[PDB]
Amino acid sequence: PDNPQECLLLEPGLNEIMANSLDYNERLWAWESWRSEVGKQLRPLYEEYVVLKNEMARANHYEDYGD
Amino acid sequence: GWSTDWSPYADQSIKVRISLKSALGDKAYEWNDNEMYLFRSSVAYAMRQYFLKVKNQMILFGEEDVRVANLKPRISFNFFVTAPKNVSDIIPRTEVEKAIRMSRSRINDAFRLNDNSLEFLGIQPT
Amino acid sequence: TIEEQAKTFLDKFNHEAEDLFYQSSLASWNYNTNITEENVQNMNNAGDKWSAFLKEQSTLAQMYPLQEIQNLTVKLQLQALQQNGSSVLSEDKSKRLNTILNTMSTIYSTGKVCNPDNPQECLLLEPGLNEIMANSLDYNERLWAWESWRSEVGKQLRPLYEEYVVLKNEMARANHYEDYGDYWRGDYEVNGVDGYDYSRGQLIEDVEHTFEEIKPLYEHLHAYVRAKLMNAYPSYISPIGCLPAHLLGDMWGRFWTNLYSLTVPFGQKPNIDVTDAMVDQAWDAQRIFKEAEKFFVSVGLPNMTQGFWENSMLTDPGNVQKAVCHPTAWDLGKGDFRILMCTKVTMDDFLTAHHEMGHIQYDMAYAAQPFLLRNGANEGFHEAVGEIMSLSAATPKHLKSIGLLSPDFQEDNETEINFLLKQALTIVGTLPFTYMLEKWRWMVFKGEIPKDQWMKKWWEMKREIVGVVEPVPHDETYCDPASLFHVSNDYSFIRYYTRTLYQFQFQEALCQAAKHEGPLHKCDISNSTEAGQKLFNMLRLGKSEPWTLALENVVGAKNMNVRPLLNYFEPLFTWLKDQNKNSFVGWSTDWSPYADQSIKVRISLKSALGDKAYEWNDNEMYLFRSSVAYAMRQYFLKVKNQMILFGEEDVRVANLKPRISFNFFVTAPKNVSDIIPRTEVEKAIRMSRSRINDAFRLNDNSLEFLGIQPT
Amino acid sequence: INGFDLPEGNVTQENFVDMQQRCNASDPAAYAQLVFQTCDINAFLSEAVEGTGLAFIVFTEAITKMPLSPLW
Ligand SMILES: *[C@@H]1O[C@H](CO)[C@@H](O[C@@H]2O[C@H](CO)[C@@H](O)[C@H](O)[C@H]2NC(C)=O)[C@H](O)[C@H]1NC(C)=O
Ligand SMILES: *[C@@H]1O[C@H](CO)[C@@H](O[C@@H]2O[C@H](CO)[C@@H](O)[C@H](O)[C@H]2NC(C)=O)[C@H](O)[C@H]1NC(C)=O
Ligand SMILES: *[C@@H]1O[C@H](CO)[C@@H](O[C@@H]2O[C@H](CO)[C@@H](O)[C@H](O)[C@H]2NC(C)=O)[C@H](O)[C@H]1NC(C)=O
Ligand SMILES: *[C@@H]1O[C@H](CO)[C@@H](O[C@@H]2O[C@H](CO)[C@@H](O)[C@H](O)[C@H]2NC(C)=O)[C@H](O)[C@H]1NC(C)=O
Ligand SMILES: *[C@@H]1O[C@H](CO)[C@@H](O[C@@H]2O[C@H](CO)[C@@H](O)[C@H](O)[C@H]2NC(C)=O)[C@H](O)[C@H]1NC(C)=O
Ligand SMILES: *[C@@H]1O[C@H](CO)[C@@H](O[C@@H]2O[C@H](CO)[C@@H](O)[C@H](O)[C@H]2NC(C)=O)[C@H](O)[C@H]1NC(C)=O
Repeated sequence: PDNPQECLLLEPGLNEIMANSLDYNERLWAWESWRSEVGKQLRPLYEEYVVLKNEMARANHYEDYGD
Repeated sequence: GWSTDWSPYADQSIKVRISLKSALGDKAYEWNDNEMYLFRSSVAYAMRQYFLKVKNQMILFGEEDVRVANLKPRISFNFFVTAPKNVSDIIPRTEVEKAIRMSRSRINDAFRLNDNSLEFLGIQPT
Repeated sequence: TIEEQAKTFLDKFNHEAEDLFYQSSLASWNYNTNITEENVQNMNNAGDKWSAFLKEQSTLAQMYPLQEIQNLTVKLQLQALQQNGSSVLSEDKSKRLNTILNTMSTIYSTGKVCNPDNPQECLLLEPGLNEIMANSLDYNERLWAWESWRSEVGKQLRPLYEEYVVLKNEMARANHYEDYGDYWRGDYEVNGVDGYDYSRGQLIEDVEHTFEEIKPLYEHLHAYVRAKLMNAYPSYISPIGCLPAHLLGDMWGRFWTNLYSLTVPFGQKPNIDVTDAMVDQAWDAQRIFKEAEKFFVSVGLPNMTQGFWENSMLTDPGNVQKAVCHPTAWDLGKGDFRILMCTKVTMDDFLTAHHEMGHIQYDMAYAAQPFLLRNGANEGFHEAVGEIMSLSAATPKHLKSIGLLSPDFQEDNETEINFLLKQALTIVGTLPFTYMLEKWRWMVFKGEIPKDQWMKKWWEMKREIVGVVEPVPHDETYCDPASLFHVSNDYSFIRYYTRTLYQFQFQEALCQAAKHEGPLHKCDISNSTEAGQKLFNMLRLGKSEPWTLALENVVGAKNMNVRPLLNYFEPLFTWLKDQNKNSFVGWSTDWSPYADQSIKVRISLKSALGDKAYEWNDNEMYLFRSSVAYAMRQYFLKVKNQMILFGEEDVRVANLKPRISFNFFVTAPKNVSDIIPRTEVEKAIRMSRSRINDAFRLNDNSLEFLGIQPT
Repeated sequence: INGFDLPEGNVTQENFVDMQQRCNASDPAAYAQLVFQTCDINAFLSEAVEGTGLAFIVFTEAITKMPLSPLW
């Protein structure tokens, strides 16, 4: 937030924070931002994904993709 | 064990009940996501005014900083204001209540409501 | 002593300086020739040692006040060492300023812009944004790049630039200057000379005066480009209005060079390209460089130092060797003149060789001057020298005698109009840009432009001087000027303006000595000692004499005249006038690309409130934008059943006035290009008008939504 | 106020001729488009009413402008 030019990926940066950084604020920042960025982008994708997966499973004679 | 009711943000969360049939009754607007959008925008407005006036700080409060929670068909919910770009920095209920009271009239105007209909639990109208 | 002790000081300083300076220069050259960690520290240490040396001698220079120093030579050198600069600033103040500068630089260099569709693809300015602004012919794509750049990086610079201005002014004021603008106008300032004196304020007057004389030519160029751009971008440009800033062929519109593809006067006619002849005649980098040497010797300029030929990156490392490759002349010192460049078999490289060698010639000429007086008379002298070289070398005449362009060919006036426009796109196109930018900075530094009016006047000046309109209204949260390198990297800009004028003045004067009979645009100063002599007279001077005197040395004048520039483009001018006969020559500073869907909104609090009438502030405006966004959402979700997430940021407000009137238009949630049509917006307002009035305790009468009415 | 876009209340009956003159000075081009009215209560007072207007036009309009207009 302080510097937009510095951007951390999950594996290299966000992981070294959630695994090492013990700062309540820093840990919250990384956690919240991960779900405020990738998670939001995946939201609509996951929704369609679930629909198509369920279709395939039902078409393969299955109760749902979970079944 | 643990309490499924405990939240790290519940302490600064202000419960707000919106009453329409009591006040508006006939021709009462339905509370939708856009109504909720207006509410957070209205709260951000109040927070900006409060800071720029009481603390003389022009803070760019946004509806996104208004973290509303527990939405119910009563049109009840809780909300805690936070810093424009700092989720860690959550505005204290005391300061938020001061902002609320400062613009309570204007917030009522925004929803055509009143202190009785627009119940900011803990914020007592005088 | 006094004068004697000042001299002995300067003499001892000059000797020590040169030898200790050679190291610094050479060290950096070696790193510029080989990128190794060892070579980094090599020049780093040298640099520190060199700078430190100077700093000490600077303090020891004060001991000799010029008030008692009469010999100009000593006086010049002493005053060039007695400068304290940012040393005058408090340690904390200095550090703060330095930090701002680094931050601003970092933002400019590392600032990226992610695609709205895919956030994972984020383009930086250097390659992605520049290639779009130079190549992409998509109104939407260009608008995205331009707007996104200012919105992402420009805001990040706004607060920094503000502090920068304050600290910069303090330093210059403490260095005995009106402002940082005056500090920068000190370059052209001459005192204690009979008729060659020049005031820092004089520069402003001269620049403005000269600019008025170019306006006519630029207006015709603008009108011609406008007409052509109307074809390239239909339903986008008004034939009487300004030019959208995102369509000027680059990020800022500094040059119009990339508009040539859309403005070529005679598409069927090409332009001279002797690169093929070069490769056909096996023109290696050394070959092309010799041709450069030949040209200079032909005009009577000293033969290239054998040393130059010995030590000089005249070709690409070619091997794994990691060497930077920007055409650069090097005055390492102690008679060391080198050129570093990844040269190729290209007409451009051929002309670049002439340009670079031009600088070397200037260096060699003033190399015999006092160490401190070894530079171009002003900041626009050195570059102009290089420019006139490329000019004479580019002439088809030159190429046909260089043995590249079969002289049996006949130069077509259509191809001449072609060439002249292309040059005008680079030369004339930057003149208003450069003028307006420096004007804005000068006014800002002297306080004429207050902080609350920085962006306001920036766009007013753009629309009036440059005739360029913003595609999106930019409030005082933006810093569009700071989005340019020079501004964000603390560099003067008037150099470019002045250089352009000087270049043409020089070229003309030299060609008069060359006894040119044809259009100046096709003049070859090659094989003319007389032109060389005049050139040399100024060349050897260096900083020893006033720039006004050095001008008289070649052009014979003391100030920059634009007549020669106009004379050069006179053929083009006549042509443009013909093309602009039917067209409207000029622009109206009122047409905007967003005015069409803009709704005017007048607010009457006191009319509906009288007493207890709250003051309309930014918060009230924020509320208004939020209310409009709410309306848009409702309208779309109800009439269109479309859940469109409209935010206060999509509500683009403009022309805010104390009558509480303003113009607004709505855009798509993440699409600056996608402007919601006024019809839809009017319907959205109509639908929620009551609600909006309620929010501001107003009524249709007081909340006048011009174009929307009750019934 | 709608033409030279001045603040509401900024211009009053006390400061009108001066304001309009200064506006003409600033923007004569648009001030020319600024249509005005020539009105003085004196004239208003000496504006005769033909027929029965005094009863069914003047007194009736004035009663509506009063509170409890139906009782008057
Ligand atoms: C964002 O907000 C958090 C919470 O207010 C800040 O963390 C505080 O920082 C101060 C100063 O170091 C400490 O005294 C507090 O104890 C911290 N609180 C918590 C909950 O840890 C954080 O510094 C803020 N970040 C920015 C950039 O302002
Ligand atoms: C100012 O100082 C310069 C520097 O020495 C003097 O230039 C010298 O002039 C003499 C006389 O012609 C020459 O013999 C020297 O070789 C010159 N030296 C250099 C390096 O220029 C100049 O003459 C001095 N001016 C005055 C007023 O005496
Ligand atoms: C740079 O610093 C020097 C040193 O303070 C300034 O020169 C001084 O000026 C004051 C005021 O007249 C005198 O009292 C000192 O004796 C001067 N010192 C010396 C030895 O020069 C100089 O004016 C400053 N100039 C800039 C560029 O700010
Ligand atoms: C200056 O004169 C030289 C000498 O004639 C020119 O160089 C000649 O150019 C022609 C045309 O290509 C060749 O046929 C000759 O063989 C060249 N001679 C030499 C000595 O190189 C040179 O081009 C002239 N420069 C200009 C353009 O004025
Ligand atoms: C170059 O010169 C020729 C010679 O005049 C120009 O050709 C003329 O073009 C105009 C306009 O098209 C005609 O009205 C004339 O009748 C043409 N004359 C001849 C003899 O061709 C040509 O236009 C010139 N090129 C440019 C770019 O102006
Ligand atoms: C963003 O908005 C612009 C302007 O509405 C869009 O550009 C036009 O989009 C329509 C719809 O696809 C096309 O029919 C037009 O041809 C486009 N204009 C041009 C100049 O090609 C743009 O497609 C929108 N993009 C996004 C990201 O939604």
